[PDB]
Amino acid sequence: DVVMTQTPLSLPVSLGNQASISCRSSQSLVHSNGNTYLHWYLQKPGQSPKLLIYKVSNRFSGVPDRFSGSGSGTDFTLKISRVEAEDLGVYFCSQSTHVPFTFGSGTKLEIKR
Amino acid sequence: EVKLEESGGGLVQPGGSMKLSCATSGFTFSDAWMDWVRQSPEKGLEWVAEIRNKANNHATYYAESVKGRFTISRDDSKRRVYLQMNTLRAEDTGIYYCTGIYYHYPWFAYWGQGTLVTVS
Repeated sequence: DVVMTQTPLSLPVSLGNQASISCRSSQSLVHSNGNTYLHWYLQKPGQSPKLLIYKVSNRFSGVPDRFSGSGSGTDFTLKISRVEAEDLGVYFCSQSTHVPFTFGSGTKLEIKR
Repeated sequence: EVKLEESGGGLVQPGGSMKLSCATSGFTFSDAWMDWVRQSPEKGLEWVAEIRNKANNHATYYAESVKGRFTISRDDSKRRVYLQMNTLRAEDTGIYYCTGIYYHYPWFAYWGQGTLVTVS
């Protein structure tokens, strides 16, 4: 299966800071249709993962422009500008180019003072 | 609105059995490929099972770790999908989500709330 890894596991920042998450795949995520099916989810405590960014860079319904996704091939990045309390949670990247679909281990975005 | 809701989770004894259900609405269920994904405390988020639509023989697919113990099934008239778990192991502890392939996104874009399965 395609292995997805995220750096870091825990990402302490200050409110108002930029945070950036790295997501790497063990295999190219470029599908035969030429598109790249790398997605990001955000999960809050006790809730389900919610789709945040899809196909590298597309914002899902209601997702602010402070979130930007980039990257290609096997190497991807989620950038969260001007971190707010509503952004805190665990971010997962995930690939659906290859079957079975697989998930990164997650990155906890948290505030440290 | 796409809606999914899991039920049936709970505390169960190793070797025991448990059936999860998923009630859905808001998309064309007849076309949908439906799935169970779990968030296990050992592996994290991992796909468990898939069942294809009627036009693909309702064919079933499983993760190697549950193959032979779990059965995924669907009721198209009810628009529900199920996961019968047998011979449950400590490994199987986790939050179980139903999701699948429907609406405008051919991946797991919409999940239920999840149901907690605890193997004691």
